Amino acid sequence: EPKIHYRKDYKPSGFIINQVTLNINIHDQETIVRSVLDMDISKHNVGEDLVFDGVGLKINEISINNKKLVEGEEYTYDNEFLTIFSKFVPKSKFAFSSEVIIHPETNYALTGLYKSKNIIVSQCEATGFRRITFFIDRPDMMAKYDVTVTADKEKYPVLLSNGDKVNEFEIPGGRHGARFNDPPLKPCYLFAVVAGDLKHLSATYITKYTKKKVELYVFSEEKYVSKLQWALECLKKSMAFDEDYFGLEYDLSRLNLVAVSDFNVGAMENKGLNIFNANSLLASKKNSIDFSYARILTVVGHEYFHQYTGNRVTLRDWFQLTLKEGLTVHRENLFSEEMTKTVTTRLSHVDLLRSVQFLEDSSPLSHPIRPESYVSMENFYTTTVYDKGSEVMRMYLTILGEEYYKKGFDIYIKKNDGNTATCEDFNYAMEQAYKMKKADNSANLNQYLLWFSQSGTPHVSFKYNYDAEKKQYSIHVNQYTKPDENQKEKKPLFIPISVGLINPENGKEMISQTTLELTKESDTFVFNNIAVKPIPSLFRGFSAPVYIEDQLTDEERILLLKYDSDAFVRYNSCTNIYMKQILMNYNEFLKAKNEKLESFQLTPVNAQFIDAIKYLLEDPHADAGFKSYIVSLPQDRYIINFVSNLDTDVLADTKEYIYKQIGDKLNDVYYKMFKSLEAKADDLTYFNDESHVDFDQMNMRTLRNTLLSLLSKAQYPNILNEIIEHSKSPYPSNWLTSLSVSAYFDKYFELYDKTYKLSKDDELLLQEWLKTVSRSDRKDIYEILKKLENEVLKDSKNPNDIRAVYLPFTNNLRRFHDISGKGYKLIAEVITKTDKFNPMVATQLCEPFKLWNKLDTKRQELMLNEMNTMLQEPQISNNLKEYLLRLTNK
Ligand SMILES: O=C(CNc1cccc(F)c1)N[C@@H](C(=O)NO)c1ccc(Br)cc1
Ligand SMILES: [Mg+2]
Ligand SMILES: [Mg+2]
Ligand SMILES: [Zn+2]
Repeated sequence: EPKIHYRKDYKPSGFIINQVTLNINIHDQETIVRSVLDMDISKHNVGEDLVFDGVGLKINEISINNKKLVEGEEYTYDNEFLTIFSKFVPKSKFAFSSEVIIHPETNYALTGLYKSKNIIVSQCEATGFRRITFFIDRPDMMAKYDVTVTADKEKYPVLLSNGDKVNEFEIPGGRHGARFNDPPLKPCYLFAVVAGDLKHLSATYITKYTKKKVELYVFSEEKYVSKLQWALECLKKSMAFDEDYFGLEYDLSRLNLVAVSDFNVGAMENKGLNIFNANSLLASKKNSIDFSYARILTVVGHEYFHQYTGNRVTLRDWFQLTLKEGLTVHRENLFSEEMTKTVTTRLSHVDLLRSVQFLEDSSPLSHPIRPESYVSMENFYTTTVYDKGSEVMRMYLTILGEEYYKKGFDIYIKKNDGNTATCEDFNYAMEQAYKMKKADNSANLNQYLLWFSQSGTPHVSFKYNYDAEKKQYSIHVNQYTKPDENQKEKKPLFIPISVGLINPENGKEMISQTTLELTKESDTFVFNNIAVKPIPSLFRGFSAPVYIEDQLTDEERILLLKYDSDAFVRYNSCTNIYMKQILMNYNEFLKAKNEKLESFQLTPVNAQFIDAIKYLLEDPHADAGFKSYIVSLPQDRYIINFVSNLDTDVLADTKEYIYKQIGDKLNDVYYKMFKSLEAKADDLTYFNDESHVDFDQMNMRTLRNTLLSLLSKAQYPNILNEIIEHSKSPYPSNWLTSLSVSAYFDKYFELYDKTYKLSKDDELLLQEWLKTVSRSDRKDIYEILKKLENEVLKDSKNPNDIRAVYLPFTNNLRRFHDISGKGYKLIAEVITKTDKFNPMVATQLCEPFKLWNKLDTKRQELMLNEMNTMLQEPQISNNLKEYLLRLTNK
């Protein structure tokens, strides 16, 4: 009886918690938590027992109105629920109090109160607050918080919680306390406490409209405080963006960001006290790869934007998760697009969605962005809820345009500020803007709500007609979502299709900006006074989260790739050319294998496509990040959505052939660009200025490192010389790339030892080194992973360490999917081992298995055997069991 929670079952509690008064006393062997809950009986009360969530708590005593309750007669506790029998529950306002013991030192699951290195830190979302003290641990129980933290002063000089610090005091025996009062109501998942020997950088921010001074503090352990500078700049940028785009100011006197080494995810938006995985807050040019800079910008931005979308407007219940996470990812994405000013930012989010999230949505794990049920709330945090949620949130902007979107968002904030909300509240606010935009009080967005309830990726397909005599162009559009286990019957969605029409003679735009509103299963959109047969530029900006079936020829796609104005359609046209090639070569390789052919033919790569790649690479005005995408084949996890029973060896052979076909024609171009890009890509002018971040320059390094990888796999003449020189670059993105691309040479372990020595004295850099080794294209990768286990990883319980060692390796198409199943067995062993102390990270480590039923039948069987073996572990967590049961359709 695992307990399934159903969305439709939501009901308000029969109780109210008005005030929380906490005393958290941190000692060497245990932490004592005293809590007084000022409570009341709600209008929904029907005489029920008072049931608190409380997981793993050691009760010293519990009381109601300062009378101790007697265990067994007046309450029972089973280590997960505290039940006070209703006859002992007061009928009016009452105080519930308790003193419990918890043990952050041994809390390796990193939820509740835990110790990360020498920092005590909390993580309460989603169900962590009940691991600190008793509570009705659900986001609609809004309360005021008065929190006192005490600790050894020498070990823990910096004490932080939500709200204003109202008192600091000394305590006999070398201890000290601080009291924080946070009067605004909040759900308990936004509570946080931090204690440690933290060092900070700080700044003052003056808000745009009210001219309020906000103190900004960024904290880390002392060793890494020099890595906080970029994060502080990102925070300032985030504040300014919400002010400028949304007209939203921060409301509190202070905002703290804190980095900790042990963290299950990226960061957490606790009010006034955002807590980060160190890998998403700390960077320096000497000790971080380039990706750290966009990561810190987006994660700092993301947690900041939660202050409105999640904190001030919060959730009624956890099924609304996408209302704060999809919306905050959308706000994050707008922010990062404006901050980076590169088209690759949007392309990178599409690239993530169509690989990772599309795979999830065609898997047995498929769910709508608002699921109907759950067992483990932690399994709800998914790329579907986050990234498809973000695309659903972004479609409102595409449909409404900026002006009316901003009006609708402001309606949402004004109407729900300080309250809980549901997805309907957001859709209602957008609907008001829709009415305004359409000048039609009857217009509604009722159909739009299916984006919240309908799982699965829509497929959108096209047919075209041009009447030259009439100058009349027609686009016939069809939408189809495959039935799945959530809906037998799928319904047509409100799909906005941003379109242009390119004149194939001169590459020019043929019509103004147009967004087709597809609301039926099919429609025909006609355009008059189209002087010449156009090439349609469909779903510009990737305007809906769908499979696009453009039915264009490769000649048409090539022309869009060269000449269209829209970065996404160019990238997608290139993607589609590659996919046609991959599917064709895959089937030719497969047939040869199946028929045991002694000889056979392969269809070559389209020569005009290769010419078009060359043309774009040689265009000095073209974006270097975009160029890096066009020379890269689509992600394996994008491809697998298009192949049944995918044989990973055959796919590996297919990609190799296509990369070789192209490199045989373009390697001299790749080499020449690799060399000519050096000066601007590796410019050291601002290497010691942590405020100066140039996303274009970083994209040129991406392009250089992509080209170097291509040339190294090709064994381009004397490229090992370039690899060795590149290992001497000051930039870790370069010298770690030199390690990875040296895999094809006898110098690999020389560079392995060199880069280890460069990486070993920075915690986060070492983790980047581990990832690079893990992802190295090495025939001896299994022996290398054993070396990492024995010599570096050891028995670390740090999630960054475990993820770094194992997850990149699972993208090794040839070796992770070794037909013996040894790679599946390896990851399953790591999952089961990790599950003993950290169920959430154990489920993250399951991610390679998400495509299990898409592989060839033997690998299906191998993966299924490992997950059935994992499901049979007597000690399996609820999180892992529920995940594997759903993934294996059991
Ligand atoms: O750090 C991230 C990265 N996103 C993310 C992570 C895991 C799965 C997934 F689909 C997306 N997410 C934060 C967040 O939303 N911070 O605001 C978060 C996630 C889970 C919980 Br429990 C609390 C917080
Ligand atoms: Mg305990
Ligand atoms: Mg199923
Ligand atoms: Zn979030």
